[PDB]
Amino acid sequence: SNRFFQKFYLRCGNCSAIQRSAQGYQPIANPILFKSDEHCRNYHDEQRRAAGYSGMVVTCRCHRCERVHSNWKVLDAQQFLDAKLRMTPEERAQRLW
Amino acid sequence: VPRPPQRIRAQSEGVVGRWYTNYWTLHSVRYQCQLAGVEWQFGERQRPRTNYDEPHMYTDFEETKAIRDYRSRWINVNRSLVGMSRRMKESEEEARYL
Amino acid sequence: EQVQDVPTSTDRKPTGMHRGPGKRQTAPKEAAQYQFIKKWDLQMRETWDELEPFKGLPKPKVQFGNEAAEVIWPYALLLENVIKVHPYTKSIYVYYSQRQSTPLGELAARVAKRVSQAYLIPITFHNSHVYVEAEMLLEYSETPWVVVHCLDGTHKLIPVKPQAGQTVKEGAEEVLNGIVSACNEIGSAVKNPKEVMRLLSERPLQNQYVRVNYQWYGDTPEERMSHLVKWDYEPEEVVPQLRNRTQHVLDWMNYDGNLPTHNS
Amino acid sequence: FSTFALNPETSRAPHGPPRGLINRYISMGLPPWAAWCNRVNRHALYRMSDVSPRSFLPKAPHEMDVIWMNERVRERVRTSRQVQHVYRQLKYPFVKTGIHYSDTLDHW
Amino acid sequence: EEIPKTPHAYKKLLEKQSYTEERWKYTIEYLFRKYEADPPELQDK
Amino acid sequence: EEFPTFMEQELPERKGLENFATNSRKRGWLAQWYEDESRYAHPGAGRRTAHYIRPPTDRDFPATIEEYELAKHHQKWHLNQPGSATVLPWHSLNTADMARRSAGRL
Amino acid sequence: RLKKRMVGFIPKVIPRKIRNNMVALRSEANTGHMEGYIKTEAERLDATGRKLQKTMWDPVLQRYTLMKETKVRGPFLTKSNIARKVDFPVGA
Amino acid sequence: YSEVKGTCGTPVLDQLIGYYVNIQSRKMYYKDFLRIEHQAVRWAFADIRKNSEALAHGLLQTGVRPGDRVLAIQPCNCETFVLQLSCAKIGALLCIVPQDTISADKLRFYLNEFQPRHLVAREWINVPEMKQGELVERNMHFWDTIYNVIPELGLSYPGQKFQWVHSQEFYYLKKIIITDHNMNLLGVTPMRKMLVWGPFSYYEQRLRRLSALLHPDDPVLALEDPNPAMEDKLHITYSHRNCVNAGFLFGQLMQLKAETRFGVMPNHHTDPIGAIIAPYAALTSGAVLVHIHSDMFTDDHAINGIEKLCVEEVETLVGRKADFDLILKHAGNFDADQFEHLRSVVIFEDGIEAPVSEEYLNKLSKALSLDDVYVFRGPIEASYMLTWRTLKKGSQGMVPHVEAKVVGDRGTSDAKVLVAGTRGNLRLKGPHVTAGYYNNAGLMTELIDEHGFASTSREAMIDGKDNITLMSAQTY
Amino acid sequence: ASQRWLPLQTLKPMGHNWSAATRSSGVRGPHMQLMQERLDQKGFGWKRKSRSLWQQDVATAGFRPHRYF
Amino acid sequence: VLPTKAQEMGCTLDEARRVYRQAIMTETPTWHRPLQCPTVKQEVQEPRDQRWPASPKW
Amino acid sequence: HHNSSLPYAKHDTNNVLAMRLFPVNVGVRARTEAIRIRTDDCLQRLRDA
Ligand SMILES: [Zn+2]
Repeated sequence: SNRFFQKFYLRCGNCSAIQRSAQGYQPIANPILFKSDEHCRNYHDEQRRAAGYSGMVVTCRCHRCERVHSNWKVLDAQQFLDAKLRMTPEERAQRLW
Repeated sequence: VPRPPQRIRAQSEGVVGRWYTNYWTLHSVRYQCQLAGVEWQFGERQRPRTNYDEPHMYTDFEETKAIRDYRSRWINVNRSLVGMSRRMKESEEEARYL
Repeated sequence: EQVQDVPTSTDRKPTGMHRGPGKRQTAPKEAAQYQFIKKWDLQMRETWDELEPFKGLPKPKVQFGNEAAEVIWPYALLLENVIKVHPYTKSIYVYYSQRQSTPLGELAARVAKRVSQAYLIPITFHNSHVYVEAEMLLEYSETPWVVVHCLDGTHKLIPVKPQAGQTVKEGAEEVLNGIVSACNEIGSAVKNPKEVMRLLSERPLQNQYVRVNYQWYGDTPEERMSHLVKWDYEPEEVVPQLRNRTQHVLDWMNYDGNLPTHNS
Repeated sequence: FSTFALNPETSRAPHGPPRGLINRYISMGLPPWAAWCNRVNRHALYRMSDVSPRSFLPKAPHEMDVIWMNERVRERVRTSRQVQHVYRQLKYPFVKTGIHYSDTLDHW
Repeated sequence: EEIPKTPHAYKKLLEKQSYTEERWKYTIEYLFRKYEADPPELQDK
Repeated sequence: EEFPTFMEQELPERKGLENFATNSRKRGWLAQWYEDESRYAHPGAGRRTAHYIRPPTDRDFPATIEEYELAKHHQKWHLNQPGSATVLPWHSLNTADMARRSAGRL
Repeated sequence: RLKKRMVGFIPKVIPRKIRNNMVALRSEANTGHMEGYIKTEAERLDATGRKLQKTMWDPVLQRYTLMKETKVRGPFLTKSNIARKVDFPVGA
Repeated sequence: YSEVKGTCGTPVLDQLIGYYVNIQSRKMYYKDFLRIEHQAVRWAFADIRKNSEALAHGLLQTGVRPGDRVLAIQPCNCETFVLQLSCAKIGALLCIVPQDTISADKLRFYLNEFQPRHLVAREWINVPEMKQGELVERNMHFWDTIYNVIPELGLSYPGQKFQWVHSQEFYYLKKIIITDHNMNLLGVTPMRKMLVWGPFSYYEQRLRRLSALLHPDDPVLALEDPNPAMEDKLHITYSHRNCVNAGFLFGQLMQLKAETRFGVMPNHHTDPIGAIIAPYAALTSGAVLVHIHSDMFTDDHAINGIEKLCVEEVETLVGRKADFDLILKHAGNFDADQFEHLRSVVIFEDGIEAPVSEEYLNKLSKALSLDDVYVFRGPIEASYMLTWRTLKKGSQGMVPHVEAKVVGDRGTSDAKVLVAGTRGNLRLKGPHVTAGYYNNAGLMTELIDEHGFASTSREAMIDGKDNITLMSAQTY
Repeated sequence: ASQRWLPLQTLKPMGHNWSAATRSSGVRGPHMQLMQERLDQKGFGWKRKSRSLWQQDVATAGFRPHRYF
Repeated sequence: VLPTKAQEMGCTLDEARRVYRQAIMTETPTWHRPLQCPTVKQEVQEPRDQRWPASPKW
Repeated sequence: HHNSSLPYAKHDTNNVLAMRLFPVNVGVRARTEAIRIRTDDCLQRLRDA
């Protein structure tokens, strides 16, 4: 349930391929027949993604090594430019997209 | 370079070392280059989209749900109405019996 | 599920010496213990079944090379092997012999049986037009073949030809680039498309039998559709219908002589 | 909040800014318990937007003894049973007897 | 890296960790030990 | 006089586009664009995906089982209507935004 | 407040409240209409083992249709009020 | 894309039916309007004005009130036209059921579906039937159909003709207008005849008063449906605007000027040709409608039906293709010079049947000496006209003032036009195309979005040039 | 002028969703509480679902017997 | 299997035993991963109290 | 008694002449708003004549 959009820049651990994976708009569980557990843990969980995947294992499939794992280090987008701007123009074709 | 969230203050300390990462310094300089006429070489904010995205002026779903749910009920009353005058006929000749 | 006969109690000494409601009866951590333990004891009696969830799915056509269907596939695996074919291909069949005489014949059947297992069923799950089926023939046929059909009713053969030196771990990758090549080539060499644009948009789902162990995707059918949701950042559609300003097209550059100079 | 069965993820609100009352408080960052406020004063939506948490430490920062990593004694406002009285109470964390083996000093 | 605050929120985390760590469970070769040779109904006795 | 250059203007609310912006009865300023460019679906969209910005599948038909059995049940939950294939939610939010003129002139 | 059951003029009997005295004559044409009707003493007493029936203007259809009796509490157009399809004696 | 549209430069009629009868009964009073030989009726526009204003008053006295219905089982008559005029002047929904098949069971249906205040039916109905595999006419005794339906008429007691409800089964039914040509001098006595002559009032013909209140878009017809879009559309309802323009569209393309003796093959008063497209074409744009032999199914009168169009100087004949084999099988007997007064023929094809292949039209002109053959294609919703394709110049422009877009199911007024190769819903638009359809539940309508497009609920696929092909509802 | 033709009115087979005698019926605003929001199918049920809430605000729909309400 | 798999990574056989088993998650009664892959065909939602033409309420 | 629609007595309710001629398909509050837009035109047709 993320009302707002946000795109992370996940860095794999196997190939360090900085791929970006966004988070769309997934609507709130219905309030009409409210359910206190499914809501208040939808919200509290939403701060934990909004703060750069704080307390969650990230599970997205790589683009370089085509496989899905849980090894991603979520890069704040000024730690990403720290990395992107500091790669020779060829390895940007290797690790970035 | 993304938009910092709401909880982060909106402050561009100006053109300084690595100013182009300050999202507000970047998109403000990017705007004076318009009023000045300088040619912005770098790319524009690419608003990302999904497979299942819908356009803005979408095709609404309620006025088609209720225009449909009535056909359902008028396709049913149409069925359940066969021989209704014959049916209600014997409704009386049984009530007139009691 | 055959293991639901959990004894409504447990050995654990009840904490709370005094007395009260809720004592000495099973706990949802203990109810999962006995469920697992008495699941293993069936799994030794072999009576334990895994088609307990997949009860609505039409049970696939059993066949001796078609064991690829009865396997419960991990949804995080059918996400990795994302193979796509030209949409106008209605089916794929991969036949191969049982026992292969020549040493290079056993090489190919290894590739076929591999591609019969590795790459065929993801194509079904991902493309859902194709009716992927594999059958093991029984004779010393030292060469397997693949019958790539198409929507127009046409079809081709793909003689499974792996190189002697290569492994089978790439012999299929070759065959893959030997099928997905044909599928587009067949779909490009089709006749008039108006008909197949109807059958394709009429062809029911062929991949219904496929048994996908949705692992950590069990939250809501939203994430069960996670392989169809396809993020597309930097999307590009640069073809605007520009509407120019015909009336008073000039007159923006001809007004407000700012603060008229010495002459006026 | 939308009513369809299968709502595949998407970039933006597919059907306009999310309707409903609880979507009104999520559209502004608040948590879904704002739906149960009787007064939502400018301090209230400050109080409950968790700008700075109303949550403290049992002893001083200097005299603190038991290792409270990142915790406070957060007060949980409960609403009572059948007749809804609102009362609050201070909920602590659970301190365990940490009986470890730090192999630096080769002893528990 | 993330603690689960609910059993079924853990029994999903066991599914994630069963994939990354013990990956040989999810090979096209381990999903087919049952079938590396003849379907059992055609072998001798 | 506070906007030195044309700072792009967002189209009005969907409710406005229904009634004024695109409705030729008022000669709304989009009554030219709506008929020219908007009211045409994507050149690849079938019948079900006529409203997606681009058809989310390589085939109009339902994609997976739960999108199908849901539509295999819906098309019979509603007596078999022509367009009833497209699954719709069985609950009216009764919102004013999803309200367009149900009866009126033309 | 307490005083949940009033005591001034507790009426002897009371027509509206009696095991099935008020009945929703819902329409047999499954248009969802209903016309609440209190069974008179002609049917208050079990003169009718049969479930009451009447002919009443069905304001939706604007036609006189059957009204089969039914409890007044309940959804009046359930998945039970669907009529099995039939090909009419019209058409080719 | 998946949109076709016809030109707009043609004028669109809009007023009531009863108005275009006036200003034709002034501009052309004595000019013939319809001639028939099977009843010997040479009607001038003067007649239908006088014979409808005196028939609408003939139903007011017999109980028909504006909202009510009225049923017609007339076989291919003339008096089944003045019914439409009368039932338009009082708003009563005239319903024309196909007589070519009837039984007490199909009648126990229309009496329950339409619930008519009046039932206009004959004693003898010429119903076709196949003997030894061959079609032969069987004079059906329709009288026995009624009495089975109404066992009340036999059980006669000295009070029953003044009884309130004549048949407690069908309380809807109040009179049964028998229409059987009769040869006795002294007609039926006023006990059993409706007064249809004279000034029925004193101070104002109370039709033109009630003719003020009903609107050019409310029903006057209910033509039964051969193949229904889906289980609901048991009948199609045409209003005033839908029928009157369905003539002035056709009356435009055939350029039927005054002095035009154009015929219509019989057995079409059921489908829109004989009901709206044929007569109301002869009405708006001054013309002559020469009906042909009472029926046209069996071979024996197809030979006769030609001599009818040999003396009556007919200039074109409209009718479905199933009528044009009977003309074809016996174009050999008559000499070529018997179709010298002919110029063209019109074949109204239903939207679903098949493209009548230009080889077959070549048979027709080779038998009937025709300048051209026109083929009007379209559903019954659109009154059998969306694409008209001539024989010589087969190019088929959409009829003027029509649209047809195929849209996706989701929205209604925003449902986006499809991509011209895919089946979606069909949305028609135009004067002649109707939006309402009768049903067991009563008068009903279909969506008319806020752009004028009326859903027809018949999924179709539009192709390259004006070529709308219908399809059946998908059921996956 | 342009001879274009359009009908007089749009007939939609849609049914009104506000019946004067039905309680929570109506067209609510885009941010009003949708019909029976938080109620969960019970009379004043949004009160009964308050103890179920994880944590409420400090000023949260407390006790208020309708006195001169 | 791992012999042939190690040649696919282009590495040594012993090295792959830490790419195909990064840790040996043995199994207990107390620690089973879900025994039955949850049901794939979920039961179809319905309007509330078997109401049929849609439902006004939740 | 216990009816809801007493026969048309003398009451100036909606255009019952046009309540008969109209599709029952449309709901009520969308019909009484459409028998008027029919009548609103029948008033213009009458004024123009
Ligand atoms: Zn990677």
